[PDB]
Amino acid sequence: NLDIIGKRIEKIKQEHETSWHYDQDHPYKTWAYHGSYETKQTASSMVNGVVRLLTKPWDIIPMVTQMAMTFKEKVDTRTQEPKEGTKKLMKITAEWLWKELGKKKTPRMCTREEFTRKVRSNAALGAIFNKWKSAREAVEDSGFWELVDKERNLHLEGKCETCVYNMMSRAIWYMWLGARFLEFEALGFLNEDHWFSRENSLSGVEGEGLHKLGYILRDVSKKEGGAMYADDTAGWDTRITLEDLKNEEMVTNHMEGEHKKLAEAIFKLTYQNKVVRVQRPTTVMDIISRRDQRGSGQVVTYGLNTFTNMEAQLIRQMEGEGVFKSIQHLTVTEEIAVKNWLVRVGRERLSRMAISGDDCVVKPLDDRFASALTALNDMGKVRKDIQQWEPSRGWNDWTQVPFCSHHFHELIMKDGRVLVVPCRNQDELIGRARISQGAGWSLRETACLGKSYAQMWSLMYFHRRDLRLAANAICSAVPSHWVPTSRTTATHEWMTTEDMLTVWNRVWIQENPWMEDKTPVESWEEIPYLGKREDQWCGSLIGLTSRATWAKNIQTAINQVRSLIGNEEYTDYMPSMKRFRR
Ligand SMILES: CNC(=O)c1cnc(C)s1
Ligand SMILES: [Zn+2]
Ligand SMILES: [Zn+2]
Repeated sequence: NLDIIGKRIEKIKQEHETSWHYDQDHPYKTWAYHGSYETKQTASSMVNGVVRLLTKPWDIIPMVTQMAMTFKEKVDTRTQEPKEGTKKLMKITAEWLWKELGKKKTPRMCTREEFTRKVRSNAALGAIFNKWKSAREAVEDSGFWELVDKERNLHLEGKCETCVYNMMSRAIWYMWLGARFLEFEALGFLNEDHWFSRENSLSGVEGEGLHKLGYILRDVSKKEGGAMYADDTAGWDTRITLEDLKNEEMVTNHMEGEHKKLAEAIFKLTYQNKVVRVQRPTTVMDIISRRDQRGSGQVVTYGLNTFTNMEAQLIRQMEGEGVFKSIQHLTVTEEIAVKNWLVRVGRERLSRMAISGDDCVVKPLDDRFASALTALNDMGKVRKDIQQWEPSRGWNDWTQVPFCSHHFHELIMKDGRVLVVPCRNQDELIGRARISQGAGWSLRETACLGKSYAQMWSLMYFHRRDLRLAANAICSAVPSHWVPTSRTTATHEWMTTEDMLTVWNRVWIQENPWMEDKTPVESWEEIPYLGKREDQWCGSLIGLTSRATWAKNIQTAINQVRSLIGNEEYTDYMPSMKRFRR
C-alpha cells in the first residue's frame, strides 16, 4: 500500500498545496481515494469534408450521420479472488506459456534510439502535453533524459516518484512521456520482436494484417472438432485480477541483469500498484489508487491481454476435455495431468485459436467446450450478453464468425483463384472515413487523410461496389502525388504513393502464401466483387435511385472537390471501372 504509492501521492500533494482537500462526497467505492485539487479543462469528432462531399447518398443515412455527433461505472467495480484450483491452473499454464513463447525469442531492453524513432514518425504512445510542447521536442532535449535518468535509478532502487496515470466501454490511461519510455524500455520487446506473431505464439495474429485474418480463420475451420466459438468478455480490462498481473510478471523469470530489475519495477510499481488522476465536474482532479485491472500503455496492454486470453482459453479447453474435475482444488495427480496435457497437445490446442488481445476465436476438440464455464467465470472472464451458466452458442461456418470487428467472405476470381476477403457493414466503413480527430487540419492534410481511407478501401474492400467507386472518386479528387497521412497509425500497406494495382498484386498474389498461382492481375476488371445480393446484405446502396444518380454524376462530385483544392495535378481513376470505360 502507501509505502509503494505514497511518494507519487506526496509529490502531487505539494504541487497543489493551495487546493488539497480530503473531499467527503467522493463517488468511489472500489478505488482508494486520497485527496482532490483545483483544475479546469476538458476533443469531439470533426467531419472530413473531402470524404463527405464524395459520399453524398450517405448524407441521409442515420447510421452514417449519427457516428459524427456527440461505462466509468464499470471501472468502479470489483472482481472476487479466484479459488485455489483456478489459481493453480493459471500458474501452471502461464509458466508453460512464457516458456513456449521464449523458446525462439530473447527478452531485451528497447533503446532511446528506437523510442526516439517511434516519436519522430507518430506512433500513438499515449503521452501528455507541461514543460515541452510535444513528444518530438522532449526527445530532442537532454533535460528530459535526466528526468528519465532520475526515475530510472529510483526504479533500480525499487521505488517510484513520477509514474502516474491520467484517466480519459473504453478508458485510455495517458502517462507522461518519461513513464512511457521506461515502460517501453522494459516491456517493448513483446511488440518490437513479435512475441505474439502467429509463427511464434500459434494462437496470436500480431502483425498479420486484415488480408490474412480470413485465411487464418479458414485454416482453423479445417481442424476436426466442434463449432467455432467467439465469446466476447464484458469489459476485459476491468476483469484483469491481481493473480493475472502476477502470472504476466513471470515473463521477468526469463530476463537477467538491469533488464530483469527494470521490468520487475514496471510490474510491481506501476501495474500491480497504480496512482491515477481523474476529472470530476463537481471541475476538480481526484487522486485514486488500486492494485488490479489493466492500465498500461495500449501496445503493452495488447500483448499482455493476448497472453492472458491465450491462458484463459487453454484452461477452458482443458475443462471441456475433462483434464480436471473441479476448480475448488487441484489434486497432486490433476497437476501432473494438466502439465502432461500442455506438453503433449498444448501447441496443437494453441493452433485451434485466433487471439487478438481480448478478442478470440476457438475451434475446440468438441462441443463440451460450450458448457465448460466454471474456470472462465471464476477467472472473472464473464461473457457479454448471455446469462452466466447458459452454454455458449458456436458458429457452424467460418464465414459467419466475428473477429477484429469483421467477417470474411470466400470470393472466386473469374480465373478460378480464391480470395478470402475482410468485410463489415458498409455504413460503419463510410461513417468512420467521414471522421477526423484533433484541430488545425489544413485542406491538404484533410485531403491526404481521405486518400488514406480510399487506398485502404481499394486494398481491403475492393469487393464492395460502393467502396471501389468511392475510393476511385477520392483518389481522382486528391492530387496524384500528395502522400496519404494519419495522426494515430496491423500492417498498413495502403500508406504509400505506389500505384494501388501494383500494391494489390503484391498483397493478394505475390506475397499471399494461400495463392499457389502467382500470375499477376493486369487490370482492376479482373478483380471480382461480392454477389450483388451479398453486397446489399452487407449494406450496399446498389439498386437505390440516390446511388444510381451519385455513380452516373461522379465526375461532377470529383470536379467540386478539385475546384476547392485548386489547380493541382490530378489523375482520373474512374476508367479503371468497366462502366466509365466508354
Ligand atoms: C491421465 N491424463 C493425462 O495424462 C492426459 C490427458 N490428456 C492428455 C493429452 S494427457
Ligand atoms: Zn516510476
Ligand atoms: Zn460482408
